[PDB]
Amino acid sequence: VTSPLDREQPHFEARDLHGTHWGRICPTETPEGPNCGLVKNLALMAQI
Amino acid sequence: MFKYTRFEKARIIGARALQISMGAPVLIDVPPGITPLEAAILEFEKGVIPITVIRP
Amino acid sequence: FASRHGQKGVIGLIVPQEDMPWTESGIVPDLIVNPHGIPSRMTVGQLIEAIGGKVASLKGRRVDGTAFIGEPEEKLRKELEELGFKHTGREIMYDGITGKRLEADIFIGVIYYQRLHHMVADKIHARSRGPVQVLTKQPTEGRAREGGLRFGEMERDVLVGHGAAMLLIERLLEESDKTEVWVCENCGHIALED
Amino acid sequence: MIVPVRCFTCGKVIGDKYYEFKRRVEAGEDPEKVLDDLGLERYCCRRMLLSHVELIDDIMHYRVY
Amino acid sequence: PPYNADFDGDEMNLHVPQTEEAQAEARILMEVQNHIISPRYGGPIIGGIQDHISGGYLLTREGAYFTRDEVEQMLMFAGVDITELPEPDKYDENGNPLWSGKTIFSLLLPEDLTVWYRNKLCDEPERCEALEKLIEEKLMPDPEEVRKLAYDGFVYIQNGKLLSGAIDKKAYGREDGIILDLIVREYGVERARQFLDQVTKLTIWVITHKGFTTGIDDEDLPEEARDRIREIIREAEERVNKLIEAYKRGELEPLPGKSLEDTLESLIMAVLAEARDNAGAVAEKYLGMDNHTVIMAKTGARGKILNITQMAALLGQQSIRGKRLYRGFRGRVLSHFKPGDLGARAKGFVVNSYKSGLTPQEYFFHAMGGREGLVDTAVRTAQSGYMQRRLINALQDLKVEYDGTVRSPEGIIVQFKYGEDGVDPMKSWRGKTVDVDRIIVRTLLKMRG
Amino acid sequence: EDPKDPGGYFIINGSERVIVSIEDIAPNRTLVEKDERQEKYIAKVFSYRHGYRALVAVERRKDGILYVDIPNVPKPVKFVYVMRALGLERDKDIVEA
Amino acid sequence: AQRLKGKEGRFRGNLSGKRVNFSARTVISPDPMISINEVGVPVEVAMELTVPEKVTEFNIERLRKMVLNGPDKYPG
Amino acid sequence: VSLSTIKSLIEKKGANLPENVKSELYEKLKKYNEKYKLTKAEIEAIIDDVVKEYERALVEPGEPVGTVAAQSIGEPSTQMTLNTFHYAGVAEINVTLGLPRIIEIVDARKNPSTPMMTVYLDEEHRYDRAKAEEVARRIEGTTLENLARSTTLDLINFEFIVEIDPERLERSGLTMEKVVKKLESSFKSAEFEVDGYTLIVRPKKADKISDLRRFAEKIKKHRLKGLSGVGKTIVRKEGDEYVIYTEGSNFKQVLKVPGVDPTRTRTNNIHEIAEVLGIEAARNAIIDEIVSTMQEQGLEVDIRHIMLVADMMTLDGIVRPIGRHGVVGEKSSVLARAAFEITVQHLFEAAEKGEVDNLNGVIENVLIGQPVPVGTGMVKLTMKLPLRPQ
Amino acid sequence: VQRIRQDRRSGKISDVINVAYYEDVKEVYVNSDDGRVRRPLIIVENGVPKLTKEHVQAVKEGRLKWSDLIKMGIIEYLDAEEEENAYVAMWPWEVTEEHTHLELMPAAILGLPASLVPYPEHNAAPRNTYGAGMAKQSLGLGWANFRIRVDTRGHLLHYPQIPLVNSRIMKAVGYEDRPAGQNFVVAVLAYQGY
Amino acid sequence: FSIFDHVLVPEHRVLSEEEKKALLEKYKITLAQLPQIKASDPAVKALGAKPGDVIEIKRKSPTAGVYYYYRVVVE
Ligand SMILES: [Mg+2]
Ligand SMILES: [Zn+2]
Repeated sequence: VTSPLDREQPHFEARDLHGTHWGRICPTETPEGPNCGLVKNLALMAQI
Repeated sequence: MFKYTRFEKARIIGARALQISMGAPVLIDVPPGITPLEAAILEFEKGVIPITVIRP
Repeated sequence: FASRHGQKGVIGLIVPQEDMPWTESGIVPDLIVNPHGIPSRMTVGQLIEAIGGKVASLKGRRVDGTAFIGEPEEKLRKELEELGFKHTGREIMYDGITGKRLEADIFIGVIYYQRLHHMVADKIHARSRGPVQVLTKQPTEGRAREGGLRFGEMERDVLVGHGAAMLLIERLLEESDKTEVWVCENCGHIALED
Repeated sequence: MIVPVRCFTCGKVIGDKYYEFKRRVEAGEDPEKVLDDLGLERYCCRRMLLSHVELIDDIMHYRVY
Repeated sequence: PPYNADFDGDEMNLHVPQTEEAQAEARILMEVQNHIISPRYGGPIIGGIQDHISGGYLLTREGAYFTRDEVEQMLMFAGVDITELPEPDKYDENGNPLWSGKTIFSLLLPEDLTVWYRNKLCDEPERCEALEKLIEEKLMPDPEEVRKLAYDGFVYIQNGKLLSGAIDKKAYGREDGIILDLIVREYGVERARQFLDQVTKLTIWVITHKGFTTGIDDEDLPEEARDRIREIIREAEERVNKLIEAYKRGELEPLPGKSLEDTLESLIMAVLAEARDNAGAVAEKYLGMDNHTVIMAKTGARGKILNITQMAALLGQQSIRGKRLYRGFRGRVLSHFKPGDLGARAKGFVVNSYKSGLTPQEYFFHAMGGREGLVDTAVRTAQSGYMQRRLINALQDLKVEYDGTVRSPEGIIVQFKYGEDGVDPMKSWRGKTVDVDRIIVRTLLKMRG
Repeated sequence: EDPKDPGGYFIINGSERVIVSIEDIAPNRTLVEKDERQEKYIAKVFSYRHGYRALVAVERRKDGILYVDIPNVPKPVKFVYVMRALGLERDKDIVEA
Repeated sequence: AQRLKGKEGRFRGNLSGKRVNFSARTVISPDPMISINEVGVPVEVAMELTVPEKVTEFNIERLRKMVLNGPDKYPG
Repeated sequence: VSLSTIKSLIEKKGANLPENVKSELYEKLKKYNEKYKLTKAEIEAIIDDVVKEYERALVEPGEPVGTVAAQSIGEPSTQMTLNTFHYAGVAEINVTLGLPRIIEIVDARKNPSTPMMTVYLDEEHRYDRAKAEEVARRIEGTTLENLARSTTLDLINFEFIVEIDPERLERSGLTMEKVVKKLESSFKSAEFEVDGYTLIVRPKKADKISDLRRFAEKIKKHRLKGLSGVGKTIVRKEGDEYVIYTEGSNFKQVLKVPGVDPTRTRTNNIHEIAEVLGIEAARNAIIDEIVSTMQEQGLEVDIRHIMLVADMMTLDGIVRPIGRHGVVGEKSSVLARAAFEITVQHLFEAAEKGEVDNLNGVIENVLIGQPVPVGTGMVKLTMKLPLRPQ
Repeated sequence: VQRIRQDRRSGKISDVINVAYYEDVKEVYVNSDDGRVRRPLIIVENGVPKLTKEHVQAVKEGRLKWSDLIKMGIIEYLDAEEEENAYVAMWPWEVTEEHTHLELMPAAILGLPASLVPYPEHNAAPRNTYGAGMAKQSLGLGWANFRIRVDTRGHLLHYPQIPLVNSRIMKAVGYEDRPAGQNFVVAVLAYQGY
Repeated sequence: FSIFDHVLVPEHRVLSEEEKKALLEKYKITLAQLPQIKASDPAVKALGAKPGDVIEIKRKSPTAGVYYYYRVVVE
């Protein structure tokens, strides 16, 4: 799952881990570089 | 001389190495197989230097 | 090479078998890691897996390592104690060269390691003369087309900071885009040769 | 793909003992006693038989000539 | 340390100058041994790291002794051109000679070197005070008395003989390598290069053939420490709950902090930080210096006490941007807590340790904590890069003229004497224009000796 | 084909292309945000119809007057002006709504 | 206008910095047995990168021998 | 030997030494001479060694100090936390720290993010805590709504309903009638009905529906008893001296407040110091601020680089930024400015003005491929032709 | 909302309808649109989970499927809206009266690569992130078609091995049929400084 | 109160013509090469200076006890 926001800007609030991600977004798997927090992977127990 | 700064020593050694490479004779006996640059360092360490530096 | 707990590294040296240490029970390590990498990385999971691997191999059954319902560490240490090994997981080894036992007992176990695809055979790159581009006539970019490495602005400031003017000239202009141009001495416009 | 001929660490030939171990452990025997009976004592050898996966059978279907 | 490189997949570029002048400039100006002292703070930068410091401690620790074969082998491995072994120090059982580590180390030092200081391993100031009194009474006390009052924590070298002390990060470390700095300032770059090339190999041999390891039991605290830690955590949680109840009743006294809620959060964070500090104190107290991890942390080779107290006692409090975890559902971070709960655990306090395992909620809180550090580095790199580019373009072409003044390209005089003093920061004594005390002591010891 | 292959990807010109899911704001929902620079309290809706998006915002400035932002309209219009433009001309109607 | 300006524009990134000849890049591995002012170079890189040397009286023998070695033996 | 003899020997030999070197040498010589007996030869040798060390420590002509200073300020910048604590805690005021503070200092923003002042007390009121809050209240600034515990902008009767707590008047030392008379003096045509803990404001324009809440809020906003633009005032004893700290900043006006010691009073607004005290004081202010930040974050940076930066920033009597609108904008060379930023506009402006580039910088010489005038590029060499091989 | 919940759990309407109410503003929200992210939870009624032992036995024997449990009112999906009114119990023994749901398996909150790390709760978060990211770069028998496939690049590991210490999830997701690493014998000590 | 008593304000002094020429000759400079100090500067106003003169500033540096800095007065 990817976010449409531009990577260059900080986006401090967007990159953080929200509390509602529990069970919907993996808390650990994320890229290292500028994509940190803007690229995320579904948790195992997810159902779109 | 009085005192040689790092830049002046580097400049003098470079100029002497270039002159030696282009065909200038060496005023100090050197071991065989040495590169021109190391010949320049040996020449400088011996103390025989033919290039002077101009100060303002 | 890298482990599942985040420890990464490159092979530093390949050692003949007879120079490797060996435990008092007859085990020769496959791979040696540095003890300084454990703290300040804080990966106790690697040590727990090291204990669990040898426990599983001795017991003949695989070990559950699920996130929160896995086998507790204390059970693994007790099982290791029951199989004739120290609960701490340490063993006594002898030095490969001298042939006498080391003063301290050493930690040894079985850990799962993965070989990454960043291999040196695909990263080495050299450029002596090579071809050049069209517009700028500078060396090309990329390993495939015998490109040259990049000497950016930061390297320029570093070379200025050292105070090596002629080295800067040699790295920038002498070996790329040498040119000669005629100019008239009253307009300064580029003189056109015939 | 297929069972290694020798243990990676010490070099004991264990290539011929994999199928016997698999059959015995599948029959119901305790794997520890089976491994002890086969002669494997150091855990470096036991690891190779325990963690091996046979993948030659499901890649044999795709042929290239 | 200069390149800031690690052997975990890093790549480096190599350039070959082609002209003789370029080669001479590279050889004279940019040789590695010419840049041992950093121009940022006037201290050493090319020094020992990790195993060098740890092996130095192992070699020169108290009680370390080496046999004939070990001494000869390590001396040959280091490269020292010795020809006859010194007189044995102690004779063990069966009539075999033994040499202390201090003698072997002192074989690597110059003949005329005298320096004394306190390193990081000091824990009993009284011993250092007594040693300082002995040294200060007369500047050359008899060596036997100093050996009598030896103590790891006061490095003292007398005419190249290591009389008392243990090798630490303060000896030849990356930041405050006193011995390396003294050698490179008083003898020359070549002598410093030789000294470094010998000590690195000797320490590597010591740490390789003596054995050095860390294991799962390096954090095995005894029962008493665990009970104490549980008591501390329970008391802290009770205090936090009392504060919360006082806030709910409205009896809370507003701090100079504008908002009552902010006062409550500040008090809670202070309480939790103090709790973690006390737990770290007791955990550090119950682990001795025989533990290898404690050795690595104390000498500065790798890590710090925070890693030990987080792997042994508890992680502590997780926070983002200096505030407790608050983002999530309405009034609660996770759906597993009741809304409106402000307790310690409900907002991020993790009472478990890495060795004891984390519950899933603590795991999620810790992940939320670490994401902040990751994004922080990611943004900080770019901000720092842009700032450095602006600074470089601003101050690129200033230089020192032949009269000592610093002038702008057009001719404006920026400074009438560089640095107000005229002394290069690289050649300065850790920012001082000149170290008077060291010169006085060195001269006095040299002539009177 | 490998039986373990999960599928769920396209093949375009012999290359396997996968569509990554985009994370967008929920449509046809009102979200109220704070704009302290102009001291305006803004609510935004992204109305969707036949693939077209429409950012419609109603905001209250310091003066306490409500203005509505509509696409293709150069400047904000007063709230009750556009409300009257939708019929519902009587003031009591706006008061009730 | 856009050709001159920008990170990849003419003014910066094209005269300020550029690709260079006689350079190499590869991963780094530790080696404590060499002096601090030395670098271990793969033999393959040495065969490719070259240093022009002018033939003088004191290095005629070595240069002659290395020319005799050809471009396939190492000291060539 | 006698101390006067030591002074004479110091003056006779150490002629070129700096003043601090001479003073420190004299002090240490006195101490070591009283502790241990020293001969004349020993003192002479010590002074000779000190002179030799000072001479050897001098900078080498041609050194590119500017680039070294820039790198020394920039390399540690990748190490401080851009995200600071963001928690004042107790007896503190939150201030931007780390990278953002350094960026704000360098860019010379007209107003900082967290303007915080430091008010050292005079001889009186310094050792007295009660007099310390007296001075604080003399400078502490509070508004009308700040005093009240609760406030209800009553629209039913179109008047003001406010419930003031005793806490604010207790801390500030004020009284209800003081606030009453301040409101009377500040505004007219308002009821300002005096009550115990209540105030009623009902001006004529507030009687209607459309003109009540805004005017009531405006009157409620007014600040009294306080110096303009000053928020909370924390008082804390440092060593044996109480000091004051303030949110907001007004350096021009505070210096005339009784009880303030103008000598040691400082603020974190460099432009304010420049306008009040001058450019030469702003230089020291910048140096001290950068040093404080670097020391606070634990990174060690030599003072000389910050000295160079501050000296360059205040070259024209104005604290200009280092950005495109400041020091870089003042460069005479057109190509140097074009390479940095906004290339096209600068090129066209230079074409209009018909400027001339003399190529006296590093960037231009790099572009044209000629030796830069730093380091080895400034050395000039001559030699005698009739070389004798010997 | 109680009526709609009862109808949803009985099976009268679809299971994609989610209802949440907000007491403070007196609003009721019904969601039936596309693209919501939801997770399953066990319904708790009067402090008693609705999933009993015989249901687990039936699932094990194959007589019952997951869809049947969904349609029986035992397990319901919750989106971010409906979870606002929930009070979930993490463990089966922690269920009390006020709890309305029970977590199925807390170890499943992690992504697919993040489940590879054994004992992931004993590691620092950055190291777990690095390991999860690096699990996607290791070599191994990724797919059985490597011989006849035509990809630009590809790697094959000659002797892959199942991890000795493994989470029970990767046996279910099929990782153990395509392993990507080997089991090493690791010793922790310093050797020659290399 | 005067601004010269503040700790951040170093001493100032107006140079006369003779030492002006001496200083201008010592560094081989003209009046344009010196740093500039504005006329409306509080230090200049306190000293009663006039554009054209140069101000001698005695700095208090941490590295060196005494250091002299000179600035030319402009409007
Ligand atoms: Mg790296
Ligand atoms: Zn084996």
